[PDB]
Amino acid sequence: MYVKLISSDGHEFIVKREHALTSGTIKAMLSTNEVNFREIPSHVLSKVCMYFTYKVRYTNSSTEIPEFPIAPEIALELLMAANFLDC
Amino acid sequence: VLRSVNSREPSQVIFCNRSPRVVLPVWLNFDGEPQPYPTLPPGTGRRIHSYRGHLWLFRDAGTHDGLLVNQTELFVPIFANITLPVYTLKERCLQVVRSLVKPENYRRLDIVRSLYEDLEDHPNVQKDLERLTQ
Amino acid sequence: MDVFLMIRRHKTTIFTDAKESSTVFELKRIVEGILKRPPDEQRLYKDDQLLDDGKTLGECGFTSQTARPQAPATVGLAFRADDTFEALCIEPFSSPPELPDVMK
Ligand SMILES: O=C(NCc1ccc(Cl)cc1)[C@@H]1C[C@@H](O)CN1C(=O)c1ccccc1Cl
Repeated sequence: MYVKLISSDGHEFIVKREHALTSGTIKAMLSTNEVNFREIPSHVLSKVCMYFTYKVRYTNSSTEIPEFPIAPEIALELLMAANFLDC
Repeated sequence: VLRSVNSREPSQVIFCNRSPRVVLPVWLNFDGEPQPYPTLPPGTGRRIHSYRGHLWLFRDAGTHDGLLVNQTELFVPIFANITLPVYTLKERCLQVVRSLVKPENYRRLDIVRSLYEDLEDHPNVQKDLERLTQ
Repeated sequence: MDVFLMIRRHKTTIFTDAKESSTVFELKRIVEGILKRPPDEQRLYKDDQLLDDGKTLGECGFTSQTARPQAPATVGLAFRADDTFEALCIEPFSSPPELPDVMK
């Protein structure tokens, strides 16, 4: 049901498997209930997990989708993580 | 090739920008050429005079980011609800970076060659209109 | 109406949704299913204020306006070491680097 995503600094992120499967890389890595990201920091992986919940909630909606916020400070690193994760 | 039908049949449309972006409406003329129209501020509506069978698309007026209209890419006249798509986290990140860095300076950011080429490959209407031949 | 949360204890963060009408005790049962710890060994917090089991998540401040998908609300978690509860501790996330001159 849930999966553990561990960042470079040991922060464990428990997320629904359906949500983590948004990332094609994670989807592949999950075929284990834990995935270690030796490259992604916590401030980055937390915003990725937020993207997963945002994506699952807003995909095929018909309402009004809000902008996904990204702080300037995280923008570069999040780009590298998103590029790695096929997100 | 992906053009407007010259119906000559008036159709009243209401463009509703249900997005945080400034929308640029783009009409594809009888020759398939994209014709830009006056921009819609963030939460604004506009009663426009169009025609049945005419083709429309909506993009971000500044960055040219793609937008949806009634959950799809193209609009054929009536309510035209312009919304943000759920962009990928990669596209969203590229958008933010592009909005903070001058095109010339993209080569100065400490990232992989692929990402430099991803930033350089700006959203374009002509490029989109070509992807819509498949 | 759903609400979006980050349930946080030490270096552990659970990402879940719940109804505004869901009670604090019902959230404890969600944590129980994940962290394998009973509600009686659990303590939940909003901004370091201990939440009552019978109170709804809306009454506890988690609403559609505050607990969004892209920006979830934080619920603090603490476990009992038999007896006595451990002090609430949430390890802060890693710090981002100094913004590049090129992106300032
Ligand atoms: O211009 C037009 N309507 C006025 C208007 C003003 C401002 C805004 Cl934001 C939107 C609409 C229409 C729309 C399109 O079908 C184009 N069109 C025509 O009246 C037309 C018809 C045949 C050939 C060429 C043209 Cl321009």
